[PDB]
Amino acid sequence: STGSATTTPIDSLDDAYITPVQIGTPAQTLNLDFDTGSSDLWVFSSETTASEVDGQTIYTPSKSTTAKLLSGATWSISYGDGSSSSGDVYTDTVSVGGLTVTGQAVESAKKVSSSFTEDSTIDGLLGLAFSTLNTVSPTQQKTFFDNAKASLDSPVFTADLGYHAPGTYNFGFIDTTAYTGSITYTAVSTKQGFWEWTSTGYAVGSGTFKSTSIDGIADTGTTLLYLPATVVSAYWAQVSGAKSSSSVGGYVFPCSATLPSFTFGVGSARIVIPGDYIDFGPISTGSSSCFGGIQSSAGIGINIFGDVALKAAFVVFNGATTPTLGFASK
Repeated sequence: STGSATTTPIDSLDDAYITPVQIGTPAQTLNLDFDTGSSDLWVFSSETTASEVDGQTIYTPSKSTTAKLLSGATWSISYGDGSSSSGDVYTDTVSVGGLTVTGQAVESAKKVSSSFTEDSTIDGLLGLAFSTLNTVSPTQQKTFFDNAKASLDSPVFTADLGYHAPGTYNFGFIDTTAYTGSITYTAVSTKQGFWEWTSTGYAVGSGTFKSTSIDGIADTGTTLLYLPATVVSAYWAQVSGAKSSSSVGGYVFPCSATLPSFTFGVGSARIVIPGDYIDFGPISTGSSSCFGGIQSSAGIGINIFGDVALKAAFVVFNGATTPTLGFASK
């Protein structure tokens, strides 16, 4: 089997991407944030505290003839951005772009933190990291990809995120029309539960490539590119007036600037992020200070190849017995 679904930016900055997902019988369609940095499929629901729901579409398990309470199971998750959610668990039928999994754990939120309530466009998350990170207790549950893998034509999914435009998540096949050149594959460590890999270096604009190993994660659920402070300083030093602002929480730059591109290495290959992809607009409405799309990872503990990086590439998440990642230009 295969599946193919379009993913759409939630706003004009590409702060996140939502993908329609069918849950239950008859289908209830919710727009979920596909997140290769986590491993829970959770949804706003009929059980979510009413004051914490503000415009989202909810899953109502009592209206699904295939929903079954997973007795005794609870879940609770906290994300790197400080947000969180928790609740109980049903199993139900879940379909993405024509690919159907029966018995998928659908984690129903009883509580969500303020940032989720405040984002009316995201109805939940669909985790695509390794199932060892799934938070369901006392019986850990598998991701949608893990449940579907055996049935797929090939045990892979691909992320093709658009810049200020829709893109595609495919399951079970590699669309050879969606990229240019060849796909360069690189080794993955699953030791932390992430799609964790080592970039071979970077360049800023037209500058020379610096060969240096950068361990990080391919994370569709993170908006920006988070890299070591040395790398980030080298980037922003090429933008007149750019500075790190503690009060804003990262590098900002004059909105009048033309940003240089940023290149990252995948083995001997190179992925070029155009400068425009690094502009996240005014820090506040009307400001002439703009927020940068490349930021320091120094306070995280891990480097994150988030959407800013991934959207410049066609990315293969290869879930073979030994997982690997593939990157192609497009």
